Amino acid sequence: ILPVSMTKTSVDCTMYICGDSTECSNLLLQYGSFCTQLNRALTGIAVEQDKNTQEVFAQVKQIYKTPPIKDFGGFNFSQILPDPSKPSKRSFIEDLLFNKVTNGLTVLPPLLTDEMIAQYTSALLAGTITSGWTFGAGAALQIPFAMQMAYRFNGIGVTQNVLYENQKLIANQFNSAIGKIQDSLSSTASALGKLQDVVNQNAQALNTLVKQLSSNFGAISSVLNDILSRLDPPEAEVQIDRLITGRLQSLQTYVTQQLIRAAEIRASANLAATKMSECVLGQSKRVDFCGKGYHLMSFPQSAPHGVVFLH
Amino acid sequence: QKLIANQFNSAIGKIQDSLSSTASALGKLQDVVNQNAQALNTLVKQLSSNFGAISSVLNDILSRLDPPEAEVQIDRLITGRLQSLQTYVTQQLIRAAEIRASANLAATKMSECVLGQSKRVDFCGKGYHLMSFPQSAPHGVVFLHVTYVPAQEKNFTTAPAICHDGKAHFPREGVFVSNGTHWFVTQRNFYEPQIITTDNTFVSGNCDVVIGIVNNTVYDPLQPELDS
Amino acid sequence: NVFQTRAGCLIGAEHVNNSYECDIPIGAGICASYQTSQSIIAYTMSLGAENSVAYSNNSIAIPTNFTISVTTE
Ligand SMILES: *[C@@H]1O[C@H](CO)[C@@H](O[C@@H]2O[C@H](CO)[C@@H](O)[C@H](O)[C@H]2NC(C)=O)[C@H](O)[C@H]1NC(C)=O
Ligand SMILES: *[C@@H]1O[C@H](CO)[C@@H](O[C@@H]2O[C@H](CO)[C@@H](O)[C@H](O)[C@H]2NC(C)=O)[C@H](O)[C@H]1NC(C)=O
Ligand SMILES: *[C@@H]1O[C@H](CO)[C@@H](O[C@@H]2O[C@H](CO)[C@@H](O)[C@H](O)[C@H]2NC(C)=O)[C@H](O)[C@H]1NC(C)=O
Ligand SMILES: *[C@@H]1O[C@H](CO)[C@@H](O[C@@H]2O[C@H](CO)[C@@H](O)[C@H](O)[C@H]2NC(C)=O)[C@H](O)[C@H]1NC(C)=O
Ligand SMILES: *[C@@H]1O[C@H](CO)[C@@H](O[C@@H]2O[C@H](CO)[C@@H](O)[C@H](O)[C@H]2NC(C)=O)[C@H](O)[C@H]1NC(C)=O
Ligand SMILES: *[C@@H]1O[C@H](CO)[C@@H](O)[C@H](O)[C@H]1NC(C)=O
Ligand SMILES: *[C@@H]1O[C@H](CO)[C@@H](O)[C@H](O)[C@H]1NC(C)=O
Ligand SMILES: *[C@@H]1O[C@H](CO)[C@@H](O)[C@H](O)[C@H]1NC(C)=O
Repeated sequence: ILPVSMTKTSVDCTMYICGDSTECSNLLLQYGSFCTQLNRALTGIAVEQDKNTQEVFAQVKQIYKTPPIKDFGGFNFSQILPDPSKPSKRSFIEDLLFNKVTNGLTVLPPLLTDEMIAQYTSALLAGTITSGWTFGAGAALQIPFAMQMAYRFNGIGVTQNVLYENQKLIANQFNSAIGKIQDSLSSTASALGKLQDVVNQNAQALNTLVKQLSSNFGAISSVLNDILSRLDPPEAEVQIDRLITGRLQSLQTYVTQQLIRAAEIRASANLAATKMSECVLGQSKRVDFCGKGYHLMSFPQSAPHGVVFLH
Repeated sequence: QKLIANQFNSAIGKIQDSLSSTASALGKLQDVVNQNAQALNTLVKQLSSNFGAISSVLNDILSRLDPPEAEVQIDRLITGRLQSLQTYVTQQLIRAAEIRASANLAATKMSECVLGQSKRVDFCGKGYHLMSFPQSAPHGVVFLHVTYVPAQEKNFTTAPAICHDGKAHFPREGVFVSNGTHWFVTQRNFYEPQIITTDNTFVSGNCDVVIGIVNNTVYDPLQPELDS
Repeated sequence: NVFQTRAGCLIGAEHVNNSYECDIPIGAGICASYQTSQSIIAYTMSLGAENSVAYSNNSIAIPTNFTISVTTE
């Protein structure tokens, strides 16, 4: 499992710092470009946060779609192939992934919507099966399935006669193995530990970023008007000098996190798009890059602000 | 060889006009520059701001004012102008670490995709990779990835083995195919049929366990040599 | 002539029931574009442009001819 994107937020600096004042907002004009160079910061995030998910998932020209007649030689994918019976068509395992996961502050919606994503990972996963890998290097080539696996063995050095001669017994070692996941997905809320914790850390910051509005910073009060209301412009300067300082200094502390954390996601996003390119669409030769053991293929599955590979 | 030369050459030409008439091809490099300049400007202008202090210029706070004024005033400048740096600095460090991540990517492409031939799918650009030509650009590098993309398909009927005598045969390299009479082993990524002789195949066991096997005469290279 | 998105109230562009590739991404899948009386239109984008492959357990498709591209990076 990997994170891919983090929640696109946006914070209007002006309003956070100075909520609702013509007074307060007249001091903040003096501190200069700060406010205006934050909103540029928090955008550069929100841009790329949609560039990530663009790069991971959509590597494919066209949306393929499965044939309605499923015969793969005994390999049973109905687990991972999507479900017409949901409103948004998400294969079984895709849904467990959803359930198991738990002042000027906006949150923007993601460009690609958690339904659309499910079309991609229902394309890759559906062009992986019929077309072999050749859809990554060109336009997909239908090839029988079990005449693919014979070409994902030669990749690991086992010669293909080890397939057709074992074919059945493999299918069960497969068809079973897929089954265990569900439990291990349903039994273990620590399967998702990665994604689960990202989403926390964000909402952990805001709850800290929000409580800041309650702080004295040495000023008389955390209600920005009760200063203003009670106390006079030649006085409330200093008192509001502090809050504007602190509440500002409390942004930068937050803005700096995001830039640091977002760069982290940005790094984990590339790792995905490298798997998703090499692992999914290819057969990866990089020992233990795609998971322990000689690697055969991999099936992407979307998860909220994340992606889950079955290797 | 000759055809391929052209397909190469023409593809070279188009690149020029993919550039000469389009500046937005350089968007990446174009941004890295802007964001830099976009900092300094934003940094420079911070000199003009008063940070609450009673003037922008230091001298004019120096001159006009008594030190016990100037002191308390000059702080606000400093503390402001100081803090403006730490912003500007941090932005660099964070940004300059991003570059470092994209330098370490080129130094990889340079090593693998140029000096070698990369097996990593779509690391060198869509399609099977052949070679790469670095070209320098201002504060950045531009690769010309020469890739191999297949084109014109033909359907075929394919079967994973062949019973000849009841042993199987599996193709040694690349699939079996048939166009409807003459089975053909072939290499996978390009269509070059060949009649099936033992050099193409290697026997494994006997039929039944194979699933989808098909009859045929797997030709015998030796046998005609025995006409004597 | 006002549209109601998931992202917000979008004033000044005419909804379209077609779906084309994205041009100016707005939010929640709604991509605006200028195509023609040329009026800014806003339309749910097609993720890719749909395809389907004919998969049948005995049938394979082998490219008979290739190309050579050159792709800047
Ligand atoms: C493929 O596996 C799925 C489950 O992974 C099987 O679905 C079950 O099918 C039986 C009918 O034999 C139903 O009674 C069950 O309710 C199904 N399970 C679920 C969770 O819906 C399916 O039978 C298998 N099919 C093939 C062709 O392998
Ligand atoms: C190869 O290994 C697999 C598992 O490691 C064996 O699969 C099981 O074999 C037993 C035989 O005692 C069967 O009863 C089971 O039905 C098999 N599993 C499944 C899922 O079908 C397999 O037997 C091994 N082969 C050899 C020759 O030892
Ligand atoms: C293989 O494909 C190439 C191009 O994809 C073909 O080359 C072109 O062929 C046409 C006529 O068939 C000529 O008019 C073009 O000038 C050729 N291109 C170039 C760059 O010279 C080639 O003919 C194809 N070969 C087969 C057997 O299909
Ligand atoms: C399948 O391809 C084979 C290989 O060409 C064809 O067999 C030969 O086809 C050529 C076509 O120029 C004829 O001149 C030969 O006489 C054929 N060989 C024999 C022994 O007849 C075959 O015709 C093709 N079949 C189909 C249905 O396309
Ligand atoms: C390939 O031809 C063989 C002939 O060697 C077929 O095997 C025969 O199958 C029939 C069907 O019941 C039996 O009556 C014969 O006894 C089998 N032959 C022998 C020698 O025992 C086989 O069915 C054919 N299969 C394919 C896929 O072509
Ligand atoms: C292969 O067969 C399918 C049949 O569904 C057809 O649609 C497709 O066009 C065929 N491809 C070629 C190259 O003839
Ligand atoms: C392929 O599927 C067809 C269904 O039309 C079936 O009749 C045939 O036995 C199958 N053969 C193989 C090799 O999968
Ligand atoms: C989309 O289609 C529905 C029914 O087909 C129609 O009522 C609606 O007016 C259409 N919307 C636009 C923007 O054309």
